[PDB]
Amino acid sequence: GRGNADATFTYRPSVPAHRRARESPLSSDAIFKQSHAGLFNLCVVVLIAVNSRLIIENLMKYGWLIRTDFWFSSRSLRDWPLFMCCISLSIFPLAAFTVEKLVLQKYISEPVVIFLHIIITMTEVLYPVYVTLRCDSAFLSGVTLMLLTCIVWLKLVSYAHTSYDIRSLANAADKANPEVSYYVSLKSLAYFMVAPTLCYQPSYPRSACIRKGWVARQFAKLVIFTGFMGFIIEQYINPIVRNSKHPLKGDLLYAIERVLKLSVPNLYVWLCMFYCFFHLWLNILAELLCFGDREFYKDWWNAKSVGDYWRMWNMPVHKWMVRHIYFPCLRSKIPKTLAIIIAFLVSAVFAELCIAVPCRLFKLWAFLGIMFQVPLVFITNYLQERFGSTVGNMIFWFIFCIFGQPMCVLLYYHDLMNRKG
Amino acid sequence: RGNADATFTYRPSVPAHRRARESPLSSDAIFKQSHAGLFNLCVVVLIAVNSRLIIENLMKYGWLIRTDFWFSSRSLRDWPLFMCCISLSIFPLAAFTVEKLVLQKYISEPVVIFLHIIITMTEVLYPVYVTLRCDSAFLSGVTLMLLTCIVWLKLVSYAHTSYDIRSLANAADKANPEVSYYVSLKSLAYFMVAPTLCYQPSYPRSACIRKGWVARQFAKLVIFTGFMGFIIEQYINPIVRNSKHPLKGDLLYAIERVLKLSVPNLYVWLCMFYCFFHLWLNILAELLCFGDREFYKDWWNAKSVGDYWRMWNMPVHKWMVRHIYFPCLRSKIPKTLAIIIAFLVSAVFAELCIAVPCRLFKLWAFLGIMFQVPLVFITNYLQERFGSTVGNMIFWFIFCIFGQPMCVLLYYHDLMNRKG
Ligand SMILES: CCCCCCCC/C=C\CCCCCCCC(=O)SCCNC(=O)CCNC(=O)[C@H](O)C(C)(C)COP(=O)(O)OP(=O)(O)OC[C@H]1O[C@@H](n2cnc3c(N)ncnc32)[C@H](O)[C@@H]1OP(=O)(O)O
Ligand SMILES: CCCCCCCC/C=C\CCCCCCCC(=O)OCC(COC(=O)CCCCCCC/C=C\CCCCCCCC)OC(=O)CCCCCCC/C=C\CCCCCCCC
Ligand SMILES: CC(C)(COP(=O)(O)OP(=O)(O)OC[C@H]1O[C@@H](n2cnc3c(N)ncnc32)[C@H](O)[C@@H]1OP(=O)(O)O)[C@@H](O)C(=O)NCCC(=O)NCCS
Ligand SMILES: CCCCCCCC/C=C\CCCCCCCC(=O)OC[C@H](CO)OC(=O)CCCCCCC/C=C\CCCCCCCC
Ligand SMILES: CCCCCCCC/C=C\CCCCCCCC(=O)OC[C@H](CO)OC(=O)CCCCCCC/C=C\CCCCCCCC
Ligand SMILES: CCCCCCCC/C=C\CCCCCCCC(=O)OC[C@H](CO)OC(=O)CCCCCCC/C=C\CCCCCCCC
Ligand SMILES: CCCCCCCC/C=C\CCCCCCCC(=O)OC[C@H](CO)OC(=O)CCCCCCC/C=C\CCCCCCCC
Ligand SMILES: CCCCCCCCCCCCCCCC(=O)OC[C@H](COP(=O)(O)O)OC(=O)CCCCCCCCCCCCCCC
Ligand SMILES: CCCCCCCCCCCCCCCC(=O)OC[C@H](COP(=O)(O)O)OC(=O)CCCCCCCCCCCCCCC
Ligand SMILES: CCCCCCCC/C=C\CCCCCCCC(=O)O
Ligand SMILES: CCCCCCCC/C=C\CCCCCCCC(=O)O
Ligand SMILES: CCCCCCCC/C=C\CCCCCCCC(=O)O
Ligand SMILES: CCCCCCCC/C=C\CCCCCCCC(=O)O
Ligand SMILES: CCCCCCCC/C=C\CCCCCCCC(=O)O
Ligand SMILES: CCCCCCCC/C=C\CCCCCCCC(=O)O
Ligand SMILES: CCCCCCCC/C=C\CCCCCCCC(=O)O
Ligand SMILES: CCCCCCCC/C=C\CCCCCCCC(=O)O
Ligand SMILES: CCCCCCCC/C=C\CCCCCCCC(=O)O
Repeated sequence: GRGNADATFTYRPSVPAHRRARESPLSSDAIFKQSHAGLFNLCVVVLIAVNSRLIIENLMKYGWLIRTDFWFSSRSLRDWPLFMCCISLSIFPLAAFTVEKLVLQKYISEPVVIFLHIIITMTEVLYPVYVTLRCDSAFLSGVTLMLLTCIVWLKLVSYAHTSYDIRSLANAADKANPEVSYYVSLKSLAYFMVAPTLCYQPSYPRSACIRKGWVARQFAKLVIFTGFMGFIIEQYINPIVRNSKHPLKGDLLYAIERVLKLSVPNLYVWLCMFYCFFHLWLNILAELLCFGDREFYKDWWNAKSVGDYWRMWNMPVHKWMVRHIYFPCLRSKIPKTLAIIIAFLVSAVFAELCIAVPCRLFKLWAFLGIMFQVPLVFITNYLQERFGSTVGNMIFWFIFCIFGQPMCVLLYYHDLMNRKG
Repeated sequence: RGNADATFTYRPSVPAHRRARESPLSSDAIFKQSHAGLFNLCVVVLIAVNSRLIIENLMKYGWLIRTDFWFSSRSLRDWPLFMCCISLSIFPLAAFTVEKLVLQKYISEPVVIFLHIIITMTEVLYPVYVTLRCDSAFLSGVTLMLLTCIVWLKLVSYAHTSYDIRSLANAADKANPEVSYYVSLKSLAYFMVAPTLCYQPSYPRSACIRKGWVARQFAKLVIFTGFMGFIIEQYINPIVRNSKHPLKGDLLYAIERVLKLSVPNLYVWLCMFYCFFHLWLNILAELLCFGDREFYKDWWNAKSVGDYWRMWNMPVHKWMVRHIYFPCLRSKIPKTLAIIIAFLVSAVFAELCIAVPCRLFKLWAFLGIMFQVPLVFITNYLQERFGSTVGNMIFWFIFCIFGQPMCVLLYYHDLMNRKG
């Protein structure tokens, strides 16, 4: 035919076929200086075949498990006592604003301000916890209420500390510009409480305008990916978790097989959760509010260790811990390792709150898992220095996406089922 | 930052937002740097999936390895076949006798083609009758039929190359070399055991024989052959035993069985290539001091099916180019019919190798080799349309996930259907 090789002018069989002594491939170091694209294309083809076999085997065993009443039903008893609390979480920054105005005119002293701030933040933590504990609602409503409570707590602590620092620099060094209009101050606080950031500033860099078609397109992608995530949770995660036993009570091999079976759709749900929250929703929120800065994350998938992942997975939380926990501890002559223990302790307490308060279980799995990250940072740093970056990134994937999250899902689900009966 | 080290402390009055930036996935300037974490994620998911398959098979079945699966009461199969493998040696000596009988001007030139036809058909038909008469295992008859194909390719190559040298020497009318009978017999004897299919009076030679190198390659050959036996016994056998015919049951069940079987089948095929085409041929070339050792190329980077067929097996490719392609081109046969002739020879010999030990007459392997001609024409077009990556992926999907497990299931269930 056409031919993608040497020309077709005939040489006779009396002409020899062997004239030079060569050497076979994979028997010399010259094979390493060549691109082997097919060896990764083979892995991609094997992955597609494996996932296709899993889909066909799950469909043959179970069938269509999708129901119209699984996610959103007519049980609206969960809605009204907690969503009202969601609106009732907006009275705590205004109270804080009143305290700040009380120190702006010379009416009260500084320790009274710190004591009042502790009262407002503590009441803000304790009241939704009591509301969620007294009622009986779904998991999702409680998770949403706890996440909003944690975000409002971080904003209040950041606003109070940054306002004290601005007041302390404006009173000590040089006194200028006294008594700025209450409406501009209320507008800045109200703008900060809805913006996609956790650090308070009086003003922020802005963008051009609102692109309505862009916001509509990102919203359409967000609803499609959320529906895809719900389908993967209902059709694939639910059979595996119903058909298991407790991992700490039973055979070891059976528990390892259940964790390895749960590892793949959990990883898919994790990537979809990151793309839905940290990319789509924050950009839609920034576009509506004309928020200029949009560095909400970095390339965390190229992490060379556990500490690399914790440095680049979440930009607002990392900037909040650097500004409000790490640097005040460093200024007070405390060592570095104590600062990493205090920061991970704050993270472990709030993660334990968000997971355990809807579940109504005092099992400290999530607390121990966040608190175990402190020796893991040093161990993966030593391993990455000794062995390289590829082996460090593989150790990070094995620890995070293969072992930890399915084990947490199985422990919390089975503890909840043992609580109910 | 990088490892563990602090930074001086700033203050919260300093703003943390001073520039208006965009997200990493909001721009097309994201592929400039290396995203090595995705490749590592694919490797980690593959290792986890393989470990789950090993643990699930071990929990379901247990240890299935037996001490008498391969070598147990083999004297009924070893005595007639291995003797027939020694009996194949008289077929070069006949052809050599015919060459000497035309070299001394005792018989004419049309008689030698007829005599070569009698020698080649007798050499093919005698092991077929010996394999079909006395009952034996599959692995003892596969070896005999593969030596029946290799000795037929060497005899056809020797006859054609000898005729071409004689036809060249006839038109010159001068003969200064005078090769003795011992030297010609030594050349033919060296050709029959060398790792090549193309006849030459002499070849480039190697320096010497390295004993430690031969011992190391032989040790690797024993370890990898044992690994192949363990994969076939422990994993391929329970999948193949608990299944049905692919055109008898439900379609979803058949697709699930082929996709289940396709993962250890790939390991057996790559291990088979590494054991034969790399280890054994180099050991044979080292013991025989054979210089040329390019027995293959990098076929795993092929962008189409025709690319794979061009670089999977160097002796068979040189034999098809020298003995089937260029004589067809010299005789004004069209270029699209020589491909059909070459694939026809390969399909007949492949169908013979799978069907004579199995004792079945079903053309699964024959039609599979003969379907590669429209596959070559389609994949060249898809390669030109969509690129080398898509072409290589189509090659991997067609060969490793669909063709070979379906062929294994069809031949097994047809064999079990015959035996009852
Ligand atoms: C719609 C799809 C649906 C799904 C799919 C359904 C069907 C699936 C079916 C099945 C899947 C599985 C398939 C098998 C898997 C296992 C394989 C094994 O390893 S098992 C061992 C058994 N195999 C054998 O017994 C064969 C042995 N035969 C050969 O290896 C030969 O080499 C053969 C017949 C393949 C001939 O091919 P050449 O490439 O070696 O040689 P030439 O035909 O002479 O030339 C081809 C090309 O060579 C170049 N060429 C031409 N002249 C050249 C020259 N002088 N020098 C170099 N190259 C030259 C040109 O590119 C030419 O192109 P131009 O085909 O005409 O388009
Ligand atoms: C809601 C409204 C909020 C607005 C608030 C106002 C301003 C915002 C303010 C400030 C900026 C915010 C940033 C600050 C903090 C936030 C980040 C945060 O806190 O969490 C984020 C995320 C994280 O979840 C994870 O699990 C990942 C954790 C990482 C892995 C950890 C585990 C592994 C560890 C160890 C391994 C174990 C090894 C041990 C030993 C081994 C042996 C050695 O959770 C979600 O929220 C995702 C939810 C899922 C997606 C739902 C849909 C998403 C779309 C929309 C929702 C709204 C749509 C409205 C549409 C209306 C019309 C329809
Ligand atoms: C706590 C968190 C900030 C991680 O950071 P951390 O290591 O604990 O503490 P810091 O942010 O103060 O320091 C991070 C690193 O940056 C380094 N660093 C120091 N100064 C820095 C600076 N100016 N900028 C950036 N990094 C800096 C630190 O040395 C540290 O490396 P180290 O850990 O070896 O000390 C945060 O990303 C986190 O872990 N959150 C968890 C939230 C969570 O678990 N929620 C539930 C999930 S389901
Ligand atoms: C990333 C790699 C995988 C991507 C490839 C996905 C395609 C592979 C193929 C095939 C499925 C083949 C079966 C076709 C469906 C009809 C079978 C039938 O006639 O039976 C009747 C029965 C009666 O009920 O069913 C139905 O009507 C059909 C309902 C089921 C459709 C589900 C399709 C969703 C597929 C993929 C989702 C993507 C996420 C992957 C998650 C993987 C987790 C393990
Ligand atoms: C650390 C990185 C590797 C990541 C792979 C995931 C490993 C998960 C599994 C298992 C460890 C199992 C060994 C613990 C033994 C104690 C359990 C017990 O008490 O009972 C023993 C039981 C008798 O009842 O069984 C046995 O005696 C031996 C069990 C053998 C199973 C080993 C298979 C899984 C481990 C590794 C596979 C790695 C190869 C993958 C290569 C793929 C390349 C693409
Ligand atoms: C005894 C007198 C008779 C006359 C002389 C006999 C010698 C004739 C032959 C041969 C030397 C071979 C030279 C030709 C090179 C081209 C080979 C070829 O073109 O054939 C390719 C083949 C079929 O197409 O491709 C395959 O896939 C084969 C897959 C087999 C993999 C099985 C793993 C074990 C590998 C090798 C056997 C172990 C060595 C023996 C050691 C044990 C000693 C008792
Ligand atoms: C002169 C000597 C010749 C040497 C020839 C052979 C050398 C290499 C050989 C063989 C295979 C051995 C590898 C396994 C190690 C022995 C296991 C053992 O100690 O004895 C079994 C014991 C009772 O005796 O207990 C058990 O059964 C539990 C252990 C089973 C472990 C299986 C590990 C499989 C590893 C990789 C397979 C990768 C393929 C995955 C494909 C999945 C597709 C479905
Ligand atoms: C009991 C928990 C309290 C939670 C927080 C309460 C509200 C905080 C509001 C702060 C407002 C400014 C106050 C005065 C600032 C000052 O004098 O000056 C600023 C100082 C540090 O002074 P320097 O900057 O001079 O070193 O800030 C701090 O000491 C803390 C800053 C805010 C971060 C609080 C984080 C809370 C969680 C702590 C770890 C976990 C709990 C540990 C105990 C069990
Ligand atoms: C149109 C249909 C053609 C046949 C199709 C089926 C072919 C099956 C495979 C066998 C033939 C392979 C090629 C052999 C010929 C060649 O290389 O070459 C055939 C040659 C080529 O001559 P040129 O080089 O001058 O073109 O034709 C000749 O007349 C020269 C004399 C050759 C004498 C020795 C031939 C080989 C002897 C042993 C095998 C005999 C035939 C067995 C047939 C079953
Ligand atoms: C079904 C009870 C809750 C199960 C645990 C859920 C834990 C939170 C994780 C993901 C839930 C949010 C993403 C999926 C929502 C899909 C909604 C929908 O498809 O309509
Ligand atoms: C409403 C009736 C059914 C209730 C049980 C629903 C299933 C609960 C089981 C598992 C939920 C898993 C939630 C998502 C896990 C991934 C989270 C992550 O990766 O961070
Ligand atoms: C023999 C050892 C048994 C170990 C039992 C406990 C295993 C670890 C359980 C949970 C680890 C933490 C889970 C992931 C981090 C916390 C939860 C989260 O934020 O998603
Ligand atoms: C009202 C209860 C109905 C039944 C339970 C439905 C809720 C599912 C609850 C817990 C499952 C998941 C908890 C563990 C989450 C860990 C997140 C992660 O994987 O990182
Ligand atoms: C069709 C395949 C071609 C032939 C390949 C098989 C060769 C068989 C020879 C030896 C296999 C021995 C199997 C050893 C199993 C593992 C033993 C062990 O683990 O102790
Ligand atoms: C029936 C006797 C006992 C069972 C013996 C084994 C049965 C399995 C049958 C066929 C599987 C052959 C596996 C290897 C074939 C080559 C794979 C390949 O070409 O890629
Ligand atoms: C010692 C050799 C072992 C070989 C094991 C092979 C397993 C598969 C069995 C039969 C497939 C035969 C394929 C024949 C290919 C072409 C033969 C040829 O033309 O030389
Ligand atoms: C899409 C369904 C198509 C069904 C087709 C059924 C026909 C099966 C024919 C060929 C299958 C594979 C045979 C080729 C592999 C050859 C192996 C070898 O040469 O040794
Ligand atoms: C008494 C002996 C009974 C039979 C022994 C075991 C036979 C296994 C043989 C045949 C099944 C097919 C083998 C592989 C052929 C297809 C090769 C391929 O597709 O590449």
